[PDB]
Amino acid sequence: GLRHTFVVADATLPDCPLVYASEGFYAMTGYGPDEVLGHNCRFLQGEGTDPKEVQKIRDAIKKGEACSVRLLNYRKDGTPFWNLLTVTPIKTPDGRVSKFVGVQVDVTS
Ligand SMILES: *[C@@]12=NC3=[C]C([C])=C([C])[C]=C3N([C][C]([O])[C]([O])[C]([O])[C]OP([O])([O])=O)C1=NC(=O)[N]C2=O
Repeated sequence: GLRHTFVVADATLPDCPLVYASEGFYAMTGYGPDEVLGHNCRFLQGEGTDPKEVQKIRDAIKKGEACSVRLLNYRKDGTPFWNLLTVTPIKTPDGRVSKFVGVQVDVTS
C-alpha cells in the first residue's frame, strides 16, 4: 500500500502521551523511542504549523471524536514535511475513551 506510520496515545493520562510507535514513525521523524515515548505528539510541530488545524485536533480529542487534519511537521533535524494525520478514539464498553490511535502519512509527495 501507501507508506504510513502508526502511534498509540494513552488517553487515561491527561495529556495523551504516546505509548507505542511503529518503526516507520521513528524512521520518518528522526526521533528515537527515548524521545518519543511518554510525550505528547506535538513536539513534531514548529513555526509554520497552522494553529487552526492544531485547534481542530485539540477539540476532537477533548470531545472523544475522530479527526483528520494536515499539519506541517518537522523532523529532528529541523526539516519540514507535510503530515496528513488521522486520529481515532478507542473507547471502553462504558463509553470512556481509553486510547487514541494515529495514522500519519507524509504527503509531501
Ligand atoms: C501527531 N500525532 C498524534 C497522534 C495521536 C494518537 C494523538 C492523540 C495526537 C497526535 N498529535 C497531536 C498532539 O498530540 C495534540 O493532540 C495536538 O497538538 C493538539 O493539542 P494541543 O494541546 O497541543 O493544542 C500529532 N501532532 C503532530 O504534530 N504530529 C503528529 O504526528
